[PDB]
Amino acid sequence: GEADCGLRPLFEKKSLEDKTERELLESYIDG
Amino acid sequence: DFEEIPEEYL
Amino acid sequence: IVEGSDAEIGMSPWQVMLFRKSPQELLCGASLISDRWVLTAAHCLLYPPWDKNFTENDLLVRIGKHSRTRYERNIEKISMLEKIYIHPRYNWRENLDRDIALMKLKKPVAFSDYIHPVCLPDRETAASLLQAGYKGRVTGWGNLKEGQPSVLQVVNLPIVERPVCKDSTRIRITDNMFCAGYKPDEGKRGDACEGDSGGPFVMKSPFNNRWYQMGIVSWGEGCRDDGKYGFYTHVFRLKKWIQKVIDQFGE
Ligand SMILES: CSc1nnc(-c2ccc(Cl)cc2)[nH]1
Repeated sequence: GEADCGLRPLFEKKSLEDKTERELLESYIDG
Repeated sequence: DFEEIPEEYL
Repeated sequence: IVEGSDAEIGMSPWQVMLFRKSPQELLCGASLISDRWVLTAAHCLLYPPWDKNFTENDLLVRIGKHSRTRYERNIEKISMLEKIYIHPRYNWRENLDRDIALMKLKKPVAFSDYIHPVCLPDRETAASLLQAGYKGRVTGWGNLKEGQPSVLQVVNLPIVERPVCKDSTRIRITDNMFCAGYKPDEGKRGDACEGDSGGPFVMKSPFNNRWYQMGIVSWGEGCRDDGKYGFYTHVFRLKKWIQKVIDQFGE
């Protein structure tokens, strides 16, 4: 889709992480 | 409850 | 959102508020998927049992917002709708099967720090991420309890095993739905609620660090937020409809 989709100017684009995205990463126990 | 938005939009 | 937290600024820049012109009120959430297409739940636009059948001119979308009620001068943008498209097989009669709709904006919205599109998943992203245990994130300005938030709320909830979803309810669950939420034992809670529907269930891909929209807030039974779960429209399963509409009616 949009080349730039899903990358947030105030987070991904500046390499800043939000307060709870890690909770998502931690759940992706690829299984 | 909501703030009046600019009338251009209405 | 019940048992959420205040969103950070720019945390969900694809979040759209579906706004009724007169009287001025929040109808539903929604999401920006390009500069002139907004995705939401069909039932936000068409639900005969409640005499809901909005035309384009009844509605505005408000994009880039944080505060629920304030006019966010210099930050938010308010767009009018060129055309509403409801899935032709949306089932309002029975179970809200295929609860999805697209809205084409009159003019492209300008992207900013606060306004930015979410990705739609590919087959492979969906296959890998749509698994029981894996947590997505839900945002909206809906009620905090089965009162209303000052700012956009956020909650991360785990996707639930299909049999558990089905065994929680008397409604017939289809392949175009998944459910999410904590179980009563699990010690954490949270759910969407009144006003949140049509908003996005997103997940951040561990492969390419991009946010994808996996679900649309579709329905629940209260907000029990013990033994109940929120139900979401399964976005990838309906993606060909999405693309057909966009390819044909987008410029
Ligand atoms: C429209 S009244 C209402 N009550 N609960 C909800 C709700 C709860 C969870 C989801 Cl996923 C969607 C809607 N809506």
